[PDB]
Amino acid sequence: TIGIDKINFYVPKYYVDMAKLAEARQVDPNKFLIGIGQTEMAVSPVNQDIVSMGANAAKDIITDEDKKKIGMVIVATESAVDAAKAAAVQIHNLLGIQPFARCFEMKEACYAATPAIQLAKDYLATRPNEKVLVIATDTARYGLNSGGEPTQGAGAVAMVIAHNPSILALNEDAVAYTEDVYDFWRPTGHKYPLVDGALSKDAYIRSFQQSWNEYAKRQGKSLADFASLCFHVPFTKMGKKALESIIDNADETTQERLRSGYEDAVDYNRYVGNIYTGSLYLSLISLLENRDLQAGETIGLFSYGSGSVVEFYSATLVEGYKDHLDQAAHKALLNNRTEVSVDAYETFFKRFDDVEFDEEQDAVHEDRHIFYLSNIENNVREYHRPE
Amino acid sequence: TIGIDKINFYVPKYYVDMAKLAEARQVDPNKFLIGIGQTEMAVSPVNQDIVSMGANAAKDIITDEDKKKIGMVIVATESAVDAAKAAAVQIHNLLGIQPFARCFEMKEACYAATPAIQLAKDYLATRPNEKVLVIATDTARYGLNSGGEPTQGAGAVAMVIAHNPSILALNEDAVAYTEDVYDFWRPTGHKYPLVDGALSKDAYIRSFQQSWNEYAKRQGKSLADFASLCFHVPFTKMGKKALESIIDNADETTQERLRSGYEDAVDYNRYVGNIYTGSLYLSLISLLENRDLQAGETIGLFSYGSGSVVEFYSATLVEGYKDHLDQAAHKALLNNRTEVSVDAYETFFKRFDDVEFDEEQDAVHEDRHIFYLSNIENNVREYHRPE
Ligand SMILES: CC(=O)CC(=O)SCCNC(=O)CCNC(=O)[C@H](O)C(C)(C)COP(=O)(O)OP(=O)(O)OC[C@H]1O[C@@H](n2cnc3c(N)ncnc32)[C@@H](O)[C@@H]1OP(=O)(O)O
Ligand SMILES: CC(=O)CC(=O)SCCNC(=O)CCNC(=O)[C@H](O)C(C)(C)COP(=O)(O)OP(=O)(O)OC[C@H]1O[C@@H](n2cnc3c(N)ncnc32)[C@@H](O)[C@@H]1OP(=O)(O)O
Repeated sequence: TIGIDKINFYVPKYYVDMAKLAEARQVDPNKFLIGIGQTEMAVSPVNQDIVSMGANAAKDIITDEDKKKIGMVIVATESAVDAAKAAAVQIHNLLGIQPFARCFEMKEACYAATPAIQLAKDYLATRPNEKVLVIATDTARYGLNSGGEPTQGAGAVAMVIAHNPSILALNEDAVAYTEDVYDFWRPTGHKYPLVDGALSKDAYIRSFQQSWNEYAKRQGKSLADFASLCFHVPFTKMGKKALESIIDNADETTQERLRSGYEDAVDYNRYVGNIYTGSLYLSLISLLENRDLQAGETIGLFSYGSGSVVEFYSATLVEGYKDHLDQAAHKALLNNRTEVSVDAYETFFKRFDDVEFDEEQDAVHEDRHIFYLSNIENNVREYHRPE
Repeated sequence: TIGIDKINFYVPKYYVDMAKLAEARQVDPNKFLIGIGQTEMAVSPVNQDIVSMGANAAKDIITDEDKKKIGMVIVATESAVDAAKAAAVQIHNLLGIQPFARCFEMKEACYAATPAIQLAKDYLATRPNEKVLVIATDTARYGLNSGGEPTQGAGAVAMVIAHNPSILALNEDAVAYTEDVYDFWRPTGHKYPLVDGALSKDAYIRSFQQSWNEYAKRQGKSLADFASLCFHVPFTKMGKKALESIIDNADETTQERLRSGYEDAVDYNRYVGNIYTGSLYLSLISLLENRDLQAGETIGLFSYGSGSVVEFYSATLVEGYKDHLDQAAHKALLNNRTEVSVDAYETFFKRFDDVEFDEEQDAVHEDRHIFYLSNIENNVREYHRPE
């Protein structure tokens, strides 16, 4: 088997309170907390871009041996800082991975970390001693006072894909569905997505149902065959609308289990917000750490990207996987953040658009142990390495 | 076996004469004709964007059956029109390929068409009835009077990867080499590449040597094993400088053959200019079509992207490949263009930058048999389809 061997995330060290953002925006707090299903929104300091967050997610799981064995670094992003130079190259450099490796970005809105991991697995079929690093890294920034704003977030997920993986085998059953639609897109020149709010909800649910139905059909499986489903999470309620749309005809045991998995799966996302390519895979971590699935059980995964493309595949838990997740570490990482007011979040938002550094506001002296964007000079990003 | 089953390229219907550009820039024509090695530069009308060019390279080579069999559509480009929505979705739609297909872009300067086809190969290992469509599509635009100007070009190359390929079997010997360098890049916000002209000649050549050296070591091979070599062509001279840096330690015979190969390999490129992701594969078409390689012989391929990643793999010519190329159509395509003056080319240049339509300047009436960009409305690009 080949699958997810190691996996970790990172989010920036600040968040804003969703109840507070709501007061600021003239809406009932419960519209965000219950209606949208989000409790705290990640806030980007200028000193984290996609590369640092990316390196940060990666640095704890890659050992000196991985550096030697990794044959591709693949970055999944719709928040690119270059039109030509792949983020994969800088991250590859920051992590000191061996030179004989393909580095590149993949792009298809929030979908791309899926083709990255699936194709890492196909890559490794005939290269058994090698490994692949796939990083999802993104900043969902819709604009201040926008329709999208409540669902904003930022972070990254790192997966090391390998033979005989310690966490999840990726099964050979992925099926993909593409349908050209204008739910969401960001033409060059645009800081913020164009978004058709209602259409995107429809597009998502259609994409899921087309993918699921076809998957069920090719594999002869049904919902009863899954311990849990895991969904791309633009906001926790979205995955729920989509699940409820296909589970009406499942029996009661299956509904109780899949609904409940779902709750476990969106536990982290609630405190972070949408992270585009990483959202699914963040929800995967949340699931694995908050639920107690047994080795041998099967997870159904739904990956969506605006525009649109969706995919459903399954993955099977490996024995002892619990030993390869860091629940306490991911809880420390969310709890240890610092709340900022709505005014402070807005300052941050405006600084981030223009990349206006301020070492005192980003409080960079705190970041001695992480990678961070320290400066731009002659149009080249400079990074601080972990001390 | 798995490799390139079908391949075709498209360039826009206008070129400018390189001797005439030289006079407008006040250098001796021969600095472009021999020094850089380029004779005609492609001129992009507004009506030809990366999606229409892409669809044009592909439309002549996919049958109704292909449409049912294609399981992924991958676009390699550093000239993307959207930060989120992949051009692959748009092309998938124009060409009416069946909906159960992964569509996504890959990005790494001029390199991305290589990982696109190599991962398509790996994708197909266990899927004997599927095909993959890979489209390289780019506009190399450095700016009026920039150092890069003479090496501008625009086009696309399209490749159907499949089992039992008609043309080339892709070997199991690729090795890539990543080195983080600032030779060429384009931060978001820049319409033109930031380039360090001299560094990039060095980084190119260094990348080729590293990759070539590692390949030889791993595969126990030398240049004498190769019927011909084929390189990423940013200008015909660059590939000749990279080649000459490694064949000095080779018997007169390997030297004569490889240098001659090179020359067939760059015939077409001479009349188009740089096409980033498509340059190596354009050059591949020109080699298969101008030279008389025998079934069974072996081509050694070098692929390069700024920033930088490079790669060396091999490919073997299939019995009957000649019955599967379109030499006359490709000669026709090049010969059927209309020369524009330098003023005209500059007008086309500024029009492209701003996407200013003009049906008469682009002579769209002429384009009844091809895809072209007819309009942008509510931020959505509209396409004319082949009548
Ligand atoms: C970007 C992507 O990643 C794209 C995708 O995945 S596609 C699917 C996801 N779409 C997106 O995230 C696109 C961007 N998002 C948006 O446009 C918006 O932020 C949004 C559509 C998610 C929110 O829209 P909105 O107009 O602020 O809220 P609205 O759609 O009115 O409803 C939100 C919820 O509030 C709830 N409700 C309203 N007031 C409430 C209150 N006071 N208490 C409790 N619930 C309340 C519900 O009415 C509603 O949920 P239901 O569907 O269960 O009725
Ligand atoms: C974008 C990418 O795809 C990046 C890469 O692949 S790395 C590959 C190279 N980089 C690029 O293609 C992009 C950048 N392009 C450029 O910077 C430039 O257009 C360029 C470096 C190609 C040429 O710039 P330039 O100032 O015209 O360079 P220049 O010094 O004139 O070199 C051109 C040649 O003119 C020749 N020479 C000068 N006058 C001549 C004349 N009258 N007759 C014949 N030869 C002449 C040669 O001297 C010189 O090359 P040699 O090394 O063969 O002598």
